[PDB]
Amino acid sequence: MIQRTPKIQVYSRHPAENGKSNFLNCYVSGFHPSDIEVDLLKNGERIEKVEHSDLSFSKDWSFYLLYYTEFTPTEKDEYACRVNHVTLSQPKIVKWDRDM
Amino acid sequence: GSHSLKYFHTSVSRPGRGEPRFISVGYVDDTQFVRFDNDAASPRMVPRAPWMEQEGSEYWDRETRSARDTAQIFRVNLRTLRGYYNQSEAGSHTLQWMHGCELGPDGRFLRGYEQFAYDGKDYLTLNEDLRSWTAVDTAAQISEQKSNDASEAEHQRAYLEDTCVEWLHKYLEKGKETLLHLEPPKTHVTHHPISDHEATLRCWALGFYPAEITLTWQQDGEGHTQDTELVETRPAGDGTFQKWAAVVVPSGEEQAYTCHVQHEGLPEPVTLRW
Amino acid sequence: VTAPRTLLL
Repeated sequence: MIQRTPKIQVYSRHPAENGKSNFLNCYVSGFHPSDIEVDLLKNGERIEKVEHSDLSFSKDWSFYLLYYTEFTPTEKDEYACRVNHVTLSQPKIVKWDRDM
Repeated sequence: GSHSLKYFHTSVSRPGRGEPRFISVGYVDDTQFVRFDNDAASPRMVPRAPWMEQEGSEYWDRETRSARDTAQIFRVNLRTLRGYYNQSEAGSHTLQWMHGCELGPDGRFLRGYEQFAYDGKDYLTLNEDLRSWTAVDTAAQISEQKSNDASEAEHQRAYLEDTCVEWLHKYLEKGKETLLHLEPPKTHVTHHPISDHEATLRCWALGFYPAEITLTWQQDGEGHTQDTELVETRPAGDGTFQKWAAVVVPSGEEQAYTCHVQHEGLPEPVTLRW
Repeated sequence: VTAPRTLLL
């Protein structure tokens, strides 16, 4: 039994352009086992209708998935990704920062 | 060039809800083109690329059986392993298998490989010569002899050596466009000051394909500063990738720094300055 | 194509 904690990166498809439509991404990787919970958040609320890719893993056998949804950056709206996994005491939330 | 045809299989046992989950995703270097998901609304092998749509029933049916049969053996396998480890049937476990073949820049077989892992760890690896196995555990040894007495490396080698290379060829062809097309990195630096006397410089590479890329921050000649924070290359979500390197600089000194960006889709390296 | 047969462990 080996466990690896997820690495998270919240980040949009195209550079953040207030009012300009985009795509919000939560990229989770390097985790084991493969059971993971990922939610996209909009001002604390969980965004419905999010999407993700096909489970896959990398050379060190760790898994990775991309969760995403279409969205529109705003200077006020607060976005985040919330992740859960056995290796985590409690869900981890990482905020989108258009600078990353 | 240089190419690889590779598959990744995963089986995860599901205590309460019977039959384990079996996923299978195939790749022609960096581009997923098929997948089988016994969970999916269609437990069949489906194309994940569009250049694959031009494929006839025979293929899909055949590959659907293959994945189904693997799912089956993998279910047997997960049982056996639960045994070798004297494990309760009430917990979940993962059997993973990765296998692939590679071509020489010269277009023929280069190397082939194969490996299994259980609960996240190496378990049985097919050796370089492709005629032997290396257990990694002692349970794995039983799997190892079982394997040799059965002659599995033999089969695996054939596949790995012909079949695999032969089809990679055919896939490269049917993916002429997509596959052989490189997309260079849109690039740029950004300034985000930390203290009264220093800021962060962030070199950005966006929209590139394939994913191999190299970002380096060097100041006026010599290389690599005290701190280059470099995020794991990531997927944009459109086929392309993104990546960035950051370094902390004393205000004023911002052009003592230059970022170099390397990428196959670039006739030549690119330098950026804030 | 995936490999025709898998190892029985």
